Amino acid sequence: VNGTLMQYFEWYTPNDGQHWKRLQNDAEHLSDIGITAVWIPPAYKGLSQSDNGYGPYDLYDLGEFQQKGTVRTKYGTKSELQDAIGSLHSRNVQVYGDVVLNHKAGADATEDVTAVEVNPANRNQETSEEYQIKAWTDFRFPGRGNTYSDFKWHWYHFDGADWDESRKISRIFKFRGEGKAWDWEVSSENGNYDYLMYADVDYDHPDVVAETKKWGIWYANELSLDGFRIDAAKHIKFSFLRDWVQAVRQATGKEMFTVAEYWQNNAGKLENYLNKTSFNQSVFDVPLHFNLQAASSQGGGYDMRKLLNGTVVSKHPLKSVTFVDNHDTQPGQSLESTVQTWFKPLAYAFILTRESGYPQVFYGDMYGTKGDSQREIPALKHKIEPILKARKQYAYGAQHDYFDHHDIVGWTREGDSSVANSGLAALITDGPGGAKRMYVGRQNAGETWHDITGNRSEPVVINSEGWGEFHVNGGSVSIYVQR
Ligand SMILES: [Ca+2]
Ligand SMILES: [Ca+2]
Ligand SMILES: [Ca+2]
Ligand SMILES: [Ca+2]
Ligand code: NA
Repeated sequence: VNGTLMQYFEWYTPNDGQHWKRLQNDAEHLSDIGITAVWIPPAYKGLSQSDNGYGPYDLYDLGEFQQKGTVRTKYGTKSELQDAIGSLHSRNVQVYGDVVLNHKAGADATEDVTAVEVNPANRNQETSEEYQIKAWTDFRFPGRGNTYSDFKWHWYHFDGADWDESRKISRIFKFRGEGKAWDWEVSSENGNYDYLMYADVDYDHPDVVAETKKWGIWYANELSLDGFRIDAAKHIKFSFLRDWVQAVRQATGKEMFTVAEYWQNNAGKLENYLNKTSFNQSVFDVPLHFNLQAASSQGGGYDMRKLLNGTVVSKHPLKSVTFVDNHDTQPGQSLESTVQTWFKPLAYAFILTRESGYPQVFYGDMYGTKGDSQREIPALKHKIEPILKARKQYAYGAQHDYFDHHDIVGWTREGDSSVANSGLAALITDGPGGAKRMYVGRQNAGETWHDITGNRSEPVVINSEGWGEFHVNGGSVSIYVQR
């Protein structure tokens, strides 16, 4: 069967402590619509109860120790999460855990440290003389004590920070110490983009490397994870991420599928990451997200023949995870760049019914976003589900592309003899509607095909040669399959 990933959270999921129970209760539904793997949000204790998990405090607290005034994380307790994972697994759905390793937040106390300021546009340049600051670098885990791991963190396990408690000023501070320097290789944006926020972990320190590997193995075994999603990958030493993945694979004996979030709209820099990690993990196709967004915002003016230009999926199809929107690009967020609603079904048709890439459905698109703007994403589950059924049951076999018009483009799938009644013909348009003659295979000659989306009510008959004339409404999508 075709695999399909689901990101199971949005930025505004409520802080009610019931997200793991929600996942548990949705397992049958997700397995029925064709989801084969779920990516869950960071499951460890953040700097406060309401943090989404991207300001992690203790990676070994999955919601069972009293720290930061709460036992549970925003999402629920550890046993609720283990029950949700058991429910997905008994329905043959895999679970990928979010991995947040670039920084630590919420230290228990400050320490005195010698530091220098660096230029924010070129972090290789020191712009001050050294002086003393008070940084939030002492991590002692008072509610956990030594359970699972007796490692304690100090200033010398980090490369820098962004706050001095002494003078109350925010700058990019590089710490002075034995062999201290920003890590390499990382993105060369801003000269060296090792530093992002909070306390930056030093992946040049050998005890840090060894402890983080040990934690990885622990995490995968404690939750029976099947894979990982790597946060902020362009800010972490590449050869460490390559080796960390390999050590978890070695120790568990599992495939451990892994996809890294390398956020940059540039195929060439994404290819460099693949090469530097030996092709041992996939990346999200950031350039394809931007092309889909562009088409959605030009009111019919985009040249649809160019949708695949500059994307990772056209170059390295087996190492790309395709997506429409996520918690970074939804309304009101940092990297806001939402695909407009009218084009969203066309974009899901594009990523779910084509043969290359591993596609991700976003929770925020299925169920709606609960942010406070006036342009939240509405619940589109009734428009997306017919497209998921087309992926599950009909998108198999040889593909033929028709990227030959500036508005109306399409593709077909001939079907596979081992998947009964498989085969489809898809058309999308960013402008007025119309028709296109396309080939679906001579083995489907004489059949009645119909639009599974319901956008068009008239069926189409495949001629004796295996060709059919398919239609599509203005600014819409049609997917024809065997009636
Ligand atoms: Ca370093
Ligand atoms: Ca870093
Ligand atoms: Ca157009
Ligand atoms: Ca057929
Ligand atoms: Na670092």
